[PDB]
Amino acid sequence: MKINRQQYAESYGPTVGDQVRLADTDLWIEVEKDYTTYGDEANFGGGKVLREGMGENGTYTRTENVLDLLLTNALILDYTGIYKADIGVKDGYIVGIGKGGNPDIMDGVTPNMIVGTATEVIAAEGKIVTAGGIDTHVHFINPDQVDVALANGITTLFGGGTGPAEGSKATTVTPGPWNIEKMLKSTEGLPINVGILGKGHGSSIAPIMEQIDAGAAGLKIHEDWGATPASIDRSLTVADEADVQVAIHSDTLNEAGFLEDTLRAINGRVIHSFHVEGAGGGHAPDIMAMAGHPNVLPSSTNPTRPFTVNTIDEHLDMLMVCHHLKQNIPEDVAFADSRIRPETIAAEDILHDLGIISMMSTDALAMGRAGEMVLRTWQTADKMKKQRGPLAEEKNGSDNFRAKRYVSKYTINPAIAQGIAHEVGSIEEGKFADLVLWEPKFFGVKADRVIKGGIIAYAQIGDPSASIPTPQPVMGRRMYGTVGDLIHDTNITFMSKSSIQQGVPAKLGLKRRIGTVKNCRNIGKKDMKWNDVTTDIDINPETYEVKVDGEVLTCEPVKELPMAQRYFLF
Amino acid sequence: MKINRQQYAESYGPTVGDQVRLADTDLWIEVEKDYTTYGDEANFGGGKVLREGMGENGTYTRTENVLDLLLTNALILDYTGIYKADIGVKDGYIVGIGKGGNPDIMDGVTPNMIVGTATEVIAAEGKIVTAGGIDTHVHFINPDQVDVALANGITTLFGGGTGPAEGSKATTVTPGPWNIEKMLKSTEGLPINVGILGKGHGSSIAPIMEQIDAGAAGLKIHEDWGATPASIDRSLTVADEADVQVAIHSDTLNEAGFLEDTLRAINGRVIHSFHVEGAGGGHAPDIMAMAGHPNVLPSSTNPTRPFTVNTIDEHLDMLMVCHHLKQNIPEDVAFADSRIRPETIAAEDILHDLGIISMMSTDALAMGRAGEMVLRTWQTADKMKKQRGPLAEEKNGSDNFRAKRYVSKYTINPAIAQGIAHEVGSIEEGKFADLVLWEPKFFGVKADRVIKGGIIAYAQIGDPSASIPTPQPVMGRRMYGTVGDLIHDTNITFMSKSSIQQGVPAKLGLKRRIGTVKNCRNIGKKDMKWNDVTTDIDINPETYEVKVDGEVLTCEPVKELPMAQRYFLF
Amino acid sequence: NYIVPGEYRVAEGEIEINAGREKTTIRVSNTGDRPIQVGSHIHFVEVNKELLFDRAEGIGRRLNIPSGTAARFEPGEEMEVELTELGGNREVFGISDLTNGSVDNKELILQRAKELGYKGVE
Amino acid sequence: MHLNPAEKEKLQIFLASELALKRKARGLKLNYPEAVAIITSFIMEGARDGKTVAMLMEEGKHVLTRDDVMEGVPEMIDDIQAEATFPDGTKLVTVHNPIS
Amino acid sequence: MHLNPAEKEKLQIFLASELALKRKARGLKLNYPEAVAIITSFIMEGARDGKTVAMLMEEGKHVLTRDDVMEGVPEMIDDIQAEATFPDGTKLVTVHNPIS
Amino acid sequence: MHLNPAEKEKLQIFLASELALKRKARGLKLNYPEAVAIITSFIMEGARDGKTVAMLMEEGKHVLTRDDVMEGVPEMIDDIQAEATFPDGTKLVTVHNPIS
Ligand code: NI
Ligand code: NI
Ligand code: NI
Ligand code: NI
Ligand SMILES: [O-]
Ligand SMILES: [O-]
Repeated sequence: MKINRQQYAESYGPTVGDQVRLADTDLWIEVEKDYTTYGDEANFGGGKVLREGMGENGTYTRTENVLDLLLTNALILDYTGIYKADIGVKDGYIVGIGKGGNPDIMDGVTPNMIVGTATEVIAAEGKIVTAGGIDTHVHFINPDQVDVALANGITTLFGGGTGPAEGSKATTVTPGPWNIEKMLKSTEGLPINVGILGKGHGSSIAPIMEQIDAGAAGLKIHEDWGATPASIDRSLTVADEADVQVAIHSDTLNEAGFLEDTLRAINGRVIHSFHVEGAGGGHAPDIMAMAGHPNVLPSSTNPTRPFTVNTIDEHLDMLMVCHHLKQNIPEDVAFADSRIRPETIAAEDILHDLGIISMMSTDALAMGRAGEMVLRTWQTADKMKKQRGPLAEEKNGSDNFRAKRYVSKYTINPAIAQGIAHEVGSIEEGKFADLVLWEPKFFGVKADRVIKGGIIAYAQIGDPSASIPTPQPVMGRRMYGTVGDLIHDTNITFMSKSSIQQGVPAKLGLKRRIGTVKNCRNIGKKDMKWNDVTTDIDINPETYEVKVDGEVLTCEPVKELPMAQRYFLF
Repeated sequence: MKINRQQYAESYGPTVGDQVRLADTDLWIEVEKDYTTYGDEANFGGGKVLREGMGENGTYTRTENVLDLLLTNALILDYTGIYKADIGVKDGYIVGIGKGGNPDIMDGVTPNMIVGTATEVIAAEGKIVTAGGIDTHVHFINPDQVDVALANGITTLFGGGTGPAEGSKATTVTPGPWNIEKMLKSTEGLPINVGILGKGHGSSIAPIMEQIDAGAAGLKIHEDWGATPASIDRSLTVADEADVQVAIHSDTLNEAGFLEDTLRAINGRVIHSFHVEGAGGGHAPDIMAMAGHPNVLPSSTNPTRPFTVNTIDEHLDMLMVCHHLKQNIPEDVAFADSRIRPETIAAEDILHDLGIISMMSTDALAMGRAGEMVLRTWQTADKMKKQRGPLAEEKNGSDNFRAKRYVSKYTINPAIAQGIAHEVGSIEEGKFADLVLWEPKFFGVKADRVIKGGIIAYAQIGDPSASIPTPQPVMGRRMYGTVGDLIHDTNITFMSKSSIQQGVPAKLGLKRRIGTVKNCRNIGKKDMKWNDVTTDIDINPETYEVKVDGEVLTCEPVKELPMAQRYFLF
Repeated sequence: NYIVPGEYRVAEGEIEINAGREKTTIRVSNTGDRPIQVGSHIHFVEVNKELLFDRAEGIGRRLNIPSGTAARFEPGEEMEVELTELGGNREVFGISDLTNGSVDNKELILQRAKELGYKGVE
Repeated sequence: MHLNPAEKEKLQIFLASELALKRKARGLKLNYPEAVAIITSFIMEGARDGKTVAMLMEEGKHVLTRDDVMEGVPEMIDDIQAEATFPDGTKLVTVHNPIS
Repeated sequence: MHLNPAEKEKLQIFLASELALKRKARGLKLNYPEAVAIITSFIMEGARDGKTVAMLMEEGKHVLTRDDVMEGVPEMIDDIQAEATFPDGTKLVTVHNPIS
Repeated sequence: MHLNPAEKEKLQIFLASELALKRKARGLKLNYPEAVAIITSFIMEGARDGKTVAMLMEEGKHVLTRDDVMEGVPEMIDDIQAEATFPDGTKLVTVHNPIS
């Protein structure tokens, strides 16, 4: 018996060679391989396969190769591939990617993916499944920001702040041992993974290092605290001893140095360059040249992503109002004109497409949108396909190469940069079960279900009073993973090795899973998945023209984007 | 001095022989007896009786027969009677039903119902007070479902699920030790009593039993996991060893057996038959014949309750859309027509009225409404009074017999079925103080105040910014019983004896009151209060006609119900 | 170029299910007065006693239909179905308790089936 | 008023529908949430009017047409579901392929 | 806007009142929450207009009559209470037996 | 509808604006939250209409004048900010000194 490919895809999701449109973009992903055995697909419901003695094994106890959870028929989109598989979860971790069911009667069952008495089922047929997003530029300003991030598929927030204090409104910084302890305690109630950055400022080691020992997961150097050669140097000396990452927002004003002075202070040490294009901050006008260097892990923030007809008008005004700058003070206008540049924003689109900027991030509530990192990644990939064509590396008319390059920017690359990719950032065996299910029509716009540590934390679901869960109003809602003590088991607090060794979790009474930050100091640009290009970036000091390999990088702003007015009520 | 009966009822609530209309129904309850001493009624306020040296005793410490809480002048509606009394609560339990006040100066004071320095007062004059509802068919799909249930007077949720996973969307199952542990932790944040059902599926004992030892309170057998003779048999073997209840949703498809095969697998052992009419699931078309057997504890789910002109159109479509069935596939149409039957739904109304179906339940968010178990119980009693007349057993023109038969279906009978009636399910001395106050105009529609463990958990109350609590908007709101650590003392997690003996609460850090499930295996239909009828139910396989004692059970669907458009904004 | 958000563009071809496994056609009769629907993955010899067929021909087999679908038998209906072979270890446990081990033990499966009144033990 | 949780949430649908109908009145092609809101509110107001479930299953297919909505919106909406209090209590309405 | 908790909640009353007034305009007899919403919103808008508490205690008895509401609704509503910001700050209005 | 948190909150702005516009229509001078609501909703509806950020920065200065609002309200409002989905995605609009 044979099934035509349309009916097969409608029943089990797509298989090898089938393509799926990402939301209302022009981007098509193609199934590269499929782990199933045709005719033995897993599925759940009345008269379906996952029943006792059939696709569900009735013999084995949970310890005996049985799953806690099987996601059936998932289309995985990950740096590791675009492919069809069942995903098996146990003890809150991904333990198997392959074929689930019952070896009693089915061919091709992955040996540790038995569906047994202990197994819950999520149907992923016709869904795209990605790793949870890793946002490494979060200002902790307003706790309502967490649901915003979950609704767009973000599962890890790295950054700093104590709420709407001016220091936190400007900088991703939780300063000093006491504010760090207070925000680790606050984190016990936030249904998302978290890592906290200390203040990367000081001329003595001890004031900086005591933040790492208090439980910071990293440091932030910010011009508003003095992005001086001394602060840069001491922060990187602490980071090299403590094995944590340092993020930098450099001296826009060039007060103590130009870009070459910041790079000399860095002295070849590993650093994460935030908002590398520079609208969000950094040496005017040439900060984006950082993205060419082998020791720089470069990220964009999201409001420049991608370059649109409203971008410059919006940014110039935002910068003037946020800095209390006057339109009639020529020094204020000169500063704004030196910082908000169509030449560098246009080139930033192309540098993403070329794999020269490795990461996306939000800059949530400081100059960026908590719920638009994933959204704007795909809008950028879509604009680049329209303006630059399919990349040379593509085959079968699919956009798989671009899709792996772009998904890497908000999943695995930030995780690698932060020293947390042993736990999160990709759909791989042995990693924490942070998974996002997407209906393809809503891909990158609104997550269907967000799984945190193998339990649904957040879902688009309807009327809680209804006979069934789908009647209106369908909206983003916190699920049982966020309730009671389960918030502790479904989420990770990332901390320095030294704070963990010194017993900070026990001292503060932290009940969350504790993740160790490690392996941040002997990586570089070469370790960024699909985004590993080093090159000499030239930024003309007179015209702000960006050149790579002797070629001007320029593109037009677009009047319309996909993933926009078709979807949003405001 | 004498008080006329209208003024007496207006001041103190009704007394012996007085009748009260239940909401906008035709049903009248009559006060059977009154514990008061006329002239010594308790009441609280300016110049009222419960004042120091007067109706409040100023001598006794809390330990010395003093209450923590007195509900004054309650009209109790319970399987035990419809009567007027004060209700005394202490240590979160009902300790006295009688007459409260001060033995110094009052006649007839129940000796352990002293109002003292330690006593809070709730005025129940002109209120109807019932036990909290016990819902034994809950899908844990959307945490917003808890407030829905509290607003309609439900205080205990028994069922299963991990949130909006397909297994949980179909079945009341929390599968395996790990998902059970995670949902016991989640339960720490749910302001309602909870018991969790494991997966009643397997061909070996150990995979099933390890769920009971992990902290499950019972099992669910569901056709979507394979409601096979083996799964039935192993689940009941586990249940007989562990002293927990088993719920069944049988094989609708008759794939491995007909009803007589399921009954042979059960082999005279005690079982709770869910949605026994069968629209919600079970052997097509004759599952409802289960309700005739002495070892079956039979429940309805609520969307068939009662039989209305929109019922069939609504159910046929709901079933087709939820099963992805096509109107143009004749096997799909035949299946739907075999499952959704006006003949069995009409007979289900009458079987409730006759005390042959013992229990109501919701099927919350799977095929039933979390906030309509109590609502639809009374709509059913009202329809039966209109179509069948006052029952033979009635006196004084009251509906007391029907009111005790129907209140039992969602209070004491589910508690008995689950093995938790030592703790909850009725207003009796020695039971947990889960109490619902109703204004008679809103009886069974919207609860005034829901008391959990002797503290108000939920109330219809107004503007929190106002001078007084009644100004608009008046809406259902969580009260102090749900806040902070008090959520632990006001709610019970029901667990198996074995999980309690093995220290699961300490292992998981559960702070909630722990209730023991017990005495579930040597009960039967005879133990269902006011609903103990066993009989041969015949369901014609050709016409789906239901007969009891040689008589066809049929009634008409109604075009209108009470407790509907007078009350609800949508 | 009309955009249907999230649309599929499936490849050409057809998917062959249960490829390389022996297929067997048998006649099956619902001798009961209530409908019986049988899923793709139930060990076919263990279906409802009132289905009449050559029970030996169901041993080690299941319906050759798409995973998750079912064959329906109305009361009194006789029709042909196509079976395919069970895979993996070719062991069955539970369901009707006729096998509880290797499907190779045909003698023991049929003795249990006959004792319990599964129709068609020849 | 004694609002329960569902009554509070469903006020949001009415509001979204009023917003969408103003957008349609000034000549905009409606988007996905706008279209869903209008049809949902139409079903709930029909139940309040005392229509049957069958009448609303029919009517809900004629509230908005292809030329009222943006490209792709008809194909994004497979069905709209709403529960409301009919004269005979709460019922579920499903409108299949509401926009052809 | 600087909304406080009460300002956010009381927007709900206005919305429920708009919903109820549309239902009344298409010829429906109003139910209990509908009637309460209309009279409540009337009191709050009257305070905003600068009426006195005494004027609103009188007017609130003439917003809806028996023939605007379903059977039993007049007898279900003993009084409606609302707080609003008058020119002289927040005051409580109680309307006794608003529907005779 | 698939509402996200921002979509749910921003429905409140539309509602407050409808409330304020009814108050203005019956002849009241508007207060601080009323004025902010009207201008905010105007910006969000303009984005939905497909106006540019520059057009809304200009228009937002002419929605309400001094004689529409109470004494001191113009001087209380230094600027109104709103984010909405333009044809080219979410953008920030700041209207400086909207009421002269
Ligand atoms: Ni910055
Ligand atoms: Ni920042
Ligand atoms: Ni069921
Ligand atoms: Ni159920
Ligand atoms: O930033
Ligand atoms: O069910």
